[PDB]
Amino acid sequence: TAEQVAAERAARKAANKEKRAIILERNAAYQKEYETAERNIIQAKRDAKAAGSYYVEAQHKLVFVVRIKGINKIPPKPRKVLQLLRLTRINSGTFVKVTKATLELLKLIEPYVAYGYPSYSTIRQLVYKRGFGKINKQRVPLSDNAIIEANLGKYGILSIDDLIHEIITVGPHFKQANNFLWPFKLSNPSGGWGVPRKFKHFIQGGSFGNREEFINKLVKSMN
Amino acid sequence: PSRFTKTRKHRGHVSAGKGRIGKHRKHPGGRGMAGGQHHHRINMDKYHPGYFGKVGMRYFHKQQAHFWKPVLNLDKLWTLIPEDKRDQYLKSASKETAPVIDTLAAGYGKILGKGRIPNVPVIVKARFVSKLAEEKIRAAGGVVELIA
Amino acid sequence: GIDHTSKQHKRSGHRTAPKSDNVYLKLLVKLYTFLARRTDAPFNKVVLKALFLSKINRPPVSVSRIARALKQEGAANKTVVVVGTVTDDARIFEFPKTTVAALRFTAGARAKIVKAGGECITLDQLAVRAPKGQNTLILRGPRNSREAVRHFGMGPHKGKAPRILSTGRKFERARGRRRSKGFKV
Amino acid sequence: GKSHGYRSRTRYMFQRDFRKHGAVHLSTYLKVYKVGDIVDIKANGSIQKGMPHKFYQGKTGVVYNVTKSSVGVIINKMVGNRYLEKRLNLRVEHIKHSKCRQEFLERVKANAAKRAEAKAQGVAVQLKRQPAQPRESRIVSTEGNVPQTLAPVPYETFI
Amino acid sequence: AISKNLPILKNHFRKHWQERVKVHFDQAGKKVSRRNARATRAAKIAPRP
Amino acid sequence: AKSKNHTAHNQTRKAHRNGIKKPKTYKYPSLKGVDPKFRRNHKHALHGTAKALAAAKK
Amino acid sequence: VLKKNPLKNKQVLLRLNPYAKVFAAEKLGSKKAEKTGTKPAAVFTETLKHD
RNA sequence: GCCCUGAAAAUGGAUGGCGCUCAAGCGUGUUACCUAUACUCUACCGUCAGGGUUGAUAUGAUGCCCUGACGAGUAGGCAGG
RNA sequence: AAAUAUGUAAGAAGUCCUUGUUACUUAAUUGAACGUGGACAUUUGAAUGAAGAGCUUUUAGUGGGCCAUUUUUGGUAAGC
RNA sequence: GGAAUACUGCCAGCUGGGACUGAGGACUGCGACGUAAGUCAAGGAUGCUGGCAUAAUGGUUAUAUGCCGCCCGUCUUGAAACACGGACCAAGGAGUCUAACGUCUAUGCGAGUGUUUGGGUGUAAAACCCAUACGCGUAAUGAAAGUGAACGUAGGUUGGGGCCUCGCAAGAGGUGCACAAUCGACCGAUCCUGAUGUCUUCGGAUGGAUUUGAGUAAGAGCAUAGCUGUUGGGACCCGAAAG
Ligand SMILES: NC[C@@H]1O[C@H](O[C@H]2[C@@H](O)[C@H](O[C@@H]3[C@@H](O)[C@H](N)C[C@H](N)[C@H]3O[C@H]3O[C@H](CO)[C@@H](O)[C@H](O)[C@H]3N)O[C@@H]2CO)[C@H](N)[C@@H](O)[C@@H]1O
Ligand SMILES: NC[C@@H]1O[C@H](O[C@H]2[C@@H](O)[C@H](O[C@@H]3[C@@H](O)[C@H](N)C[C@H](N)[C@H]3O[C@H]3O[C@H](CO)[C@@H](O)[C@H](O)[C@H]3N)O[C@@H]2CO)[C@H](N)[C@@H](O)[C@@H]1O
Ligand SMILES: NC[C@@H]1O[C@H](O[C@H]2[C@@H](O)[C@H](O[C@@H]3[C@@H](O)[C@H](N)C[C@H](N)[C@H]3O[C@H]3O[C@H](CO)[C@@H](O)[C@H](O)[C@H]3N)O[C@@H]2CO)[C@H](N)[C@@H](O)[C@@H]1O
Ligand SMILES: NC[C@@H]1O[C@H](O[C@H]2[C@@H](O)[C@H](O[C@@H]3[C@@H](O)[C@H](N)C[C@H](N)[C@H]3O[C@H]3O[C@H](CO)[C@@H](O)[C@H](O)[C@H]3N)O[C@@H]2CO)[C@H](N)[C@@H](O)[C@@H]1O
Ligand SMILES: NC[C@@H]1O[C@H](O[C@H]2[C@@H](O)[C@H](O[C@@H]3[C@@H](O)[C@H](N)C[C@H](N)[C@H]3O[C@H]3O[C@H](CO)[C@@H](O)[C@H](O)[C@H]3N)O[C@@H]2CO)[C@H](N)[C@@H](O)[C@@H]1O
Ligand SMILES: NC[C@@H]1O[C@H](O[C@H]2[C@@H](O)[C@H](O[C@@H]3[C@@H](O)[C@H](N)C[C@H](N)[C@H]3O[C@H]3O[C@H](CO)[C@@H](O)[C@H](O)[C@H]3N)O[C@@H]2CO)[C@H](N)[C@@H](O)[C@@H]1O
Ligand SMILES: [Mg+2]
Ligand SMILES: [Mg+2]
Ligand SMILES: [Mg+2]
Ligand SMILES: [Mg+2]
Ligand SMILES: [Mg+2]
Ligand SMILES: [Mg+2]
Ligand SMILES: [Mg+2]
Ligand SMILES: [Mg+2]
Ligand SMILES: [Mg+2]
Ligand SMILES: [Mg+2]
Ligand SMILES: [Mg+2]
Ligand SMILES: [Mg+2]
Ligand SMILES: [Mg+2]
Ligand SMILES: [Mg+2]
Ligand SMILES: [Mg+2]
Ligand SMILES: [Mg+2]
Ligand SMILES: [Mg+2]
Ligand SMILES: [Mg+2]
Ligand SMILES: [Mg+2]
Ligand SMILES: [Mg+2]
Ligand SMILES: [Mg+2]
Ligand SMILES: [Mg+2]
Ligand SMILES: [Mg+2]
Ligand SMILES: [Mg+2]
Ligand SMILES: [Mg+2]
Ligand SMILES: [Mg+2]
Ligand SMILES: [Mg+2]
Ligand SMILES: [Mg+2]
Ligand SMILES: [Mg+2]
Ligand SMILES: [Mg+2]
Ligand SMILES: [Mg+2]
Ligand SMILES: [Mg+2]
Ligand SMILES: [Mg+2]
Ligand SMILES: [Mg+2]
Ligand SMILES: [Mg+2]
Ligand SMILES: [Mg+2]
Ligand SMILES: [Mg+2]
Ligand SMILES: [Mg+2]
Ligand SMILES: [Mg+2]
Ligand SMILES: [Mg+2]
Ligand SMILES: [Mg+2]
Ligand SMILES: [Mg+2]
Ligand SMILES: [Mg+2]
Ligand SMILES: [Mg+2]
Ligand SMILES: [Mg+2]
Ligand SMILES: [Mg+2]
Ligand SMILES: [Mg+2]
Ligand SMILES: [Mg+2]
Ligand SMILES: [Mg+2]
Ligand SMILES: [Mg+2]
Ligand SMILES: [Mg+2]
Ligand SMILES: [Mg+2]
Ligand SMILES: [Mg+2]
Ligand SMILES: [Mg+2]
Ligand SMILES: [Mg+2]
Ligand SMILES: [Mg+2]
Ligand SMILES: [Mg+2]
Ligand SMILES: [Mg+2]
Ligand SMILES: [Mg+2]
Ligand SMILES: [Mg+2]
Ligand SMILES: [Mg+2]
Ligand SMILES: [Mg+2]
Ligand SMILES: [Mg+2]
Ligand SMILES: [Mg+2]
Ligand SMILES: [Mg+2]
Ligand SMILES: [Mg+2]
Ligand SMILES: [Mg+2]
Ligand SMILES: [Mg+2]
Ligand SMILES: [Mg+2]
Ligand SMILES: [Mg+2]
Ligand SMILES: [Mg+2]
Ligand SMILES: [Mg+2]
Ligand SMILES: [Mg+2]
Ligand SMILES: [Mg+2]
Ligand SMILES: [Mg+2]
Ligand SMILES: [Mg+2]
Ligand SMILES: [Mg+2]
Ligand SMILES: [Mg+2]
Ligand SMILES: [Mg+2]
Ligand SMILES: [Mg+2]
Ligand SMILES: [Mg+2]
Ligand SMILES: [Mg+2]
Ligand SMILES: [Mg+2]
Ligand SMILES: [Mg+2]
Ligand SMILES: [Mg+2]
Ligand SMILES: [Mg+2]
Ligand SMILES: [Mg+2]
Ligand SMILES: [Mg+2]
Ligand SMILES: [Mg+2]
Ligand SMILES: [Mg+2]
Ligand SMILES: [Mg+2]
Ligand SMILES: [Mg+2]
Ligand SMILES: [Mg+2]
Ligand SMILES: [Mg+2]
Ligand SMILES: [Mg+2]
Ligand SMILES: [Mg+2]
Ligand SMILES: [Mg+2]
Repeated sequence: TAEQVAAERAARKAANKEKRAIILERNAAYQKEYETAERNIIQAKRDAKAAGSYYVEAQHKLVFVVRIKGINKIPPKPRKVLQLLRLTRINSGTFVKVTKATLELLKLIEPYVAYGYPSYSTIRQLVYKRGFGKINKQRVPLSDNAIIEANLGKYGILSIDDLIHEIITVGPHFKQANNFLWPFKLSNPSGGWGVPRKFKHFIQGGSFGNREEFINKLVKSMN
Repeated sequence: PSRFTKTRKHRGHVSAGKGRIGKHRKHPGGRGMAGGQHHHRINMDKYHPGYFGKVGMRYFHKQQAHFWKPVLNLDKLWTLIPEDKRDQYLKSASKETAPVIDTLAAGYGKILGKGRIPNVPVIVKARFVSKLAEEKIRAAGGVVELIA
Repeated sequence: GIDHTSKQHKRSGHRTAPKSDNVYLKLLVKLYTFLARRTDAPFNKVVLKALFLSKINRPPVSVSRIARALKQEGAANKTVVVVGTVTDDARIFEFPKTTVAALRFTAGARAKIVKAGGECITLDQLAVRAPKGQNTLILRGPRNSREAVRHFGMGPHKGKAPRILSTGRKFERARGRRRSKGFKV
Repeated sequence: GKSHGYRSRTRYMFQRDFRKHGAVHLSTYLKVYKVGDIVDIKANGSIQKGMPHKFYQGKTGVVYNVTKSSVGVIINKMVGNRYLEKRLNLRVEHIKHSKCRQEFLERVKANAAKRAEAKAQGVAVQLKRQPAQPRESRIVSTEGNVPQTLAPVPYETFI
Repeated sequence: AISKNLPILKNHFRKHWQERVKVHFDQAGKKVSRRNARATRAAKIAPRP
Repeated sequence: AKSKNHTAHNQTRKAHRNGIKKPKTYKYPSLKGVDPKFRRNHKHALHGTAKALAAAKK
Repeated sequence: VLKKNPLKNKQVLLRLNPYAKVFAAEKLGSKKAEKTGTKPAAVFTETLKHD
């Protein structure tokens, strides 16, 4: 027996050493993938400026929604929507793929949430610290890519940065990659909400709405 | 027994299980079958349709056993022949020595037509047999003998 | 606070062990609980669940119901399993051989099973002969043949039968039972 | 006293349209309805016989029967909490031919013909519909269009 | 009154029935004494059956 | 004395607890309310197409 | 038994994403970028600064 | 706009109270700060769910062990005591 | 002639090809249903969610209600 | 013209101060630093030093202080109420038993079931034992005279767990009990058709039918028992004016 189990271990130890090589491969390739893309966009603006024209950016495909309202006294149609977006608890948030299907699920929910367009960090630090996943109910922390690979592996996505990539880049399996993610339980903003009163719209009084890029300063302080 | 009964569970709660608003009074709605035509109408139709009125014909001094006709079917039949002999009689299949089954003396006296029987023949001693019953006994090569 | 999308601290409707105290029944469960867990056999799971059923859910499987099931094509030799008691039926005549693994067999059932040269297996014996329950044909008695299930859902125009003590004429055939007295159902 | 009879409140509802009245044209009578047809229900006041109750106006159902002058339509209405199954015997003047499903057939059929294009080539199918999308980056030319700059207008009374 | 779905019963107990009620507690002694009553007949009656 | 008359208040609420169900459809629906001399002739069209498979299989 | 937080606790930062070692070694959160000389079209400063 | 007149009721009295006049007032802006049975992290009790386990070697298989979520309540129901 | 609210569809119980039955139907191998045998899956034919889906029996209490925003009737109005 | 600076944002950049927590209890995991031996902060606190038995510390209790806290019970949309009962204490004090029942459950036996009216018997109201009956079930349906459940492996189509065949699998094919939808057959009732025969009015073959039933279609029931629910009972307890 002593050789037999040693064969499983010595090979599995080597299987992992190589399974970790697949990762360093990808994440370094992911690092370039982002570094070029933002550099592209940053340049295309300048070119168009030199040409006389204007670079109009692609509208955002990805949005992060944290529900800032309690669970009390909510009208049914918003109430049902918040459940379908998986925000049933205050100060919790999920990712949403922006499409005129879900776009109407927002804006109808607008009274009860603040949201916007999350940065790389914001997603990375959200998944690293608060990242959990759903396995037969069972909210499970992602402490190991093995957990992810065991579940999201059928889609690719064997890393934790494979999850992050599949989220920020949206892409083909974003439905299940995002649905795998348990909704994010967040603390109240460290340092306050910046407003006096939350439930005026961001444009007027602050919070409660689409604050666009300003969701990052908020979500990061709620993390 | 009492120790199992829910009214021991209710000791300490005002009003047993009976409610604060409606309590438990003496006879709201009236005793017994009262008001079946009025406030209990909805319950008498629906769960007891036909309950009210008359239908059909009376019978004075009617005595049952003028009517006594315990019903037996070819579905059974052969049960009336004890178990062991039932074998060898089925094995025989004879028109010469064939088993005699007296239904009236067996607790019966109308033979009906439900279900198949073997080709083994039977002498059916009975009263009041159904048309399809007999004809199925003719398929086994057997007869019916009316008696009283 | 949570806005709950389903009811908290709800228990699933299914039993766990039986409600019966029979110490032998409790052992057969201890067997087949173990079986269903450590095998791939789905049959053991099925038998395990059926061991908790209540006498209303384990209606008698008649021998003729066993016989006709052996007349099924391809199942002819299989050892049939009934997780409840088995009854004798005089209505048949030529009854085949097999072997029948059940909880209980009525005296007529047992003795007439063997007259055709067959065994009455008891469920642990069946477990040892067939640990994965292979080449087994599971049989169920009718549970909607029951008396009480005749009166269920008694509405107007439902053609069901009413709870009734005596019966004849004079009993619930007049007003509402015909167009001639009131209405009909 | 309250008044709840069959056609109450239907005044405007069962009216024929402004400058459409009289006899109903022949397209209505010349239409064929077999079982399974999905039909929209709208009553017609000119025809009193075999017309829907005012409830089913606007509802759409699947015809379960075909008779001489009428088609039985099975419709689903809610009472309390459930939908029971209503079946109406309605004449053809009150029956439309529903365009709800009609395009779905023209969808499936176009889907099978685009399947042969992945059979004869092997490219990816993209059969199932996708909702409208965020759009994309573009460049807007200042050539021949230079932004003209506006301010808000003052207040002045127009009467 | 009248509720749920239950057969209609007829219970004739409006009459002071609790007055005329016979338990048989004596079923024992009305047998033990029904025997001894027969036993000593045949005694007194001598061989006759 | 005088009291309330009618309301629909809270009824949508009660009817959404267990409520609103669905038509619970099956394939092969009931034929209730179909032309009699269809459902008459339809019996014999099926009565006859039975023998067709009471022959073919042999 | 205890969730540890890859944003701190370097060990789990390396347990996931082994690329972290490279990223640190290479700076790369501080990465400089190639300098560009592009200048905007004089129409664009006409509109921008206009009125 | 702010203020003033318009501006009359019965025990003594109420911007909550003292009292405040470039306010401790009114409009507006910007930050810091205070603290709910709410949010985040963790320990513990219970409830529900999923998983492992007498192959054992004692002393409980109604057990033992692992995991996740949840916890307002009158009338009322049921359970375990 | 809106806004809001509202019925229906978005598939394998699908889309088709063939041709057996009948007492219905047609000028009629015309139809109508219901079958026999056969063509096609991989985004299987919108999004989102699902703490599992369906089913059955039984039985408590309740059957005076009131309040806020909004739509709204009577009333000069009302803590009507 | 070349910077600087602000502002916003990123770093898997480096560091200082404070606070709360230390669940678990041999090893199994994933890792990182390693040329290696090996080391670690890597699936939950260890190392070190000191302090305490006239006692540190912890429980209770009284008092004080900060903040808080209206009288319960009841009816009620709403009670601390200027609504009702209650000055105090002990003892007593209210959903019972019965007959007939519904669902459910446990049990015995099972096309059957029920010893206890009675008899036998006895260590004598027990326990043990047993004939004939009777009750309910095994047939329904008509008001009634009556008639009385297999065209078909006791049917057809669609589902279906398990079992079976090939398949690593994924699937596929086969059998398909309970059960669901639906098309049929069967028994009775209703309407229609009315044969061979007959003593001429009897007999009712065969064949139909948007009609009907608390039916049939390889039985489930009978019995003792528990909670809960029904009705009759004084009927949860106490209470009329009356007759
Ligand atoms: N239907 C007439 C007959 O009724 C009988 O009824 C018996 C049971 O149904 C009845 O049980 C009742 C129950 O119906 C009722 N809903 C609850 C009550 N607790 C039960 O009563 C039972 O428990 C009490 C309390 O210890 C005992 O004192 C009593 O003797 C006992 N039978 O006890 C009856 C015997 O005293 C039998 N069902 C049967 O012989 C026959 O059907
Ligand atoms: N493709 C293999 C299949 O195996 C089947 O039989 C075996 C298993 O596949 C089957 O397992 C269960 C099944 O009992 C139950 N009724 C349905 C369940 N989904 C099945 O489970 C199957 O699917 C689940 C989920 O994807 C997997 O986790 C599991 O590994 C897989 N066997 O039960 C058998 C073992 O207990 C059948 N023979 C047939 O369908 C086919 O051969
Ligand atoms: N089994 C014991 C016997 O049961 C009898 O009752 C059974 C039958 O005899 C009784 O049927 C009656 C019958 O009593 C009477 N003499 C003739 C009457 N036409 C029958 O009625 C029959 O048709 C009617 C509809 O017309 C149905 O409601 C009824 O269920 C059916 N049995 O209905 C019972 C079956 O459901 C007697 N009630 C009883 O005294 C006797 O001991
Ligand atoms: N702190 C008192 C201030 O006055 C408010 O209350 C004021 C009003 O209630 C009251 O006004 C009444 C008016 O209703 C009624 N006609 C009677 C009386 N003559 C008026 O009084 C008024 O007098 C003149 C205007 O008339 C004002 O200059 C004066 O400030 C005001 N008190 O005079 C009160 C005192 O001024 C509030 N108590 C409070 O919110 C506010 O801070
Ligand atoms: N979405 C596709 C679905 O396919 C379904 O089809 C399923 C069933 O109809 C079909 O079942 C067949 C059955 O028709 C036939 N009469 C018997 C055969 N053994 C079954 O086969 C199936 O079940 C067996 C047993 O577990 C498995 O071993 C086997 O893998 C499986 N194909 O197997 C399919 C599942 O594998 C249905 N048509 C429907 O729900 C739907 O169209
Ligand atoms: N009435 C008897 C039945 O007649 C059926 O045939 C009748 C129709 O069903 C059959 O029509 C078939 C149809 O069955 C099938 N499912 C579709 C096919 N397109 C039809 O074909 C029809 O259309 C084509 C042109 O399109 C004509 O050339 C042809 O004559 C016509 N019958 O043509 C016949 C008259 O229209 C079948 N022979 C059979 O099911 C059965 O014998
Ligand atoms: Mg957008
Ligand atoms: Mg989401
Ligand atoms: Mg969009
Ligand atoms: Mg702070
Ligand atoms: Mg604030
Ligand atoms: Mg402030
Ligand atoms: Mg922070
Ligand atoms: Mg924080
Ligand atoms: Mg107790
Ligand atoms: Mg209590
Ligand atoms: Mg108390
Ligand atoms: Mg109470
Ligand atoms: Mg009290
Ligand atoms: Mg109660
Ligand atoms: Mg009370
Ligand atoms: Mg009441
Ligand atoms: Mg009567
Ligand atoms: Mg909580
Ligand atoms: Mg059946
Ligand atoms: Mg049935
Ligand atoms: Mg009917
Ligand atoms: Mg009865
Ligand atoms: Mg009349
Ligand atoms: Mg009448
Ligand atoms: Mg009116
Ligand atoms: Mg109009
Ligand atoms: Mg119009
Ligand atoms: Mg007319
Ligand atoms: Mg009144
Ligand atoms: Mg009022
Ligand atoms: Mg009222
Ligand atoms: Mg009124
Ligand atoms: Mg419920
Ligand atoms: Mg933990
Ligand atoms: Mg004053
Ligand atoms: Mg003052
Ligand atoms: Mg103030
Ligand atoms: Mg002062
Ligand atoms: Mg002052
Ligand atoms: Mg102040
Ligand atoms: Mg100010
Ligand atoms: Mg400051
Ligand atoms: Mg707390
Ligand atoms: Mg468990
Ligand atoms: Mg609770
Ligand atoms: Mg609760
Ligand atoms: Mg409670
Ligand atoms: Mg309570
Ligand atoms: Mg306890
Ligand atoms: Mg043909
Ligand atoms: Mg999902
Ligand atoms: Mg109820
Ligand atoms: Mg009620
Ligand atoms: Mg009331
Ligand atoms: Mg009011
Ligand atoms: Mg008020
Ligand atoms: Mg006011
Ligand atoms: Mg220069
Ligand atoms: Mg320059
Ligand atoms: Mg900066
Ligand atoms: Mg460093
Ligand atoms: Mg510890
Ligand atoms: Mg290691
Ligand atoms: Mg190294
Ligand atoms: Mg190494
Ligand atoms: Mg090493
Ligand atoms: Mg020490
Ligand atoms: Mg102290
Ligand atoms: Mg106080
Ligand atoms: Mg009171
Ligand atoms: Mg009062
Ligand atoms: Mg009041
Ligand atoms: Mg109340
Ligand atoms: Mg009021
Ligand atoms: Mg009070
Ligand atoms: Mg007062
Ligand atoms: Mg009072
Ligand atoms: Mg008082
Ligand atoms: Mg007083
Ligand atoms: Mg007193
Ligand atoms: Mg007093
Ligand atoms: Mg005192
Ligand atoms: Mg009972
Ligand atoms: Mg004695
Ligand atoms: Mg008997
Ligand atoms: Mg006949
Ligand atoms: Mg025939
Ligand atoms: Mg069938
Ligand atoms: Mg099938
Ligand atoms: Mg596979
Ligand atoms: Mg006739
Ligand atoms: Mg016939
Ligand atoms: Mg039966
Ligand atoms: Mg119960
Ligand atoms: Mg009194
Ligand atoms: Mg008196
Ligand atoms: Mg009087």
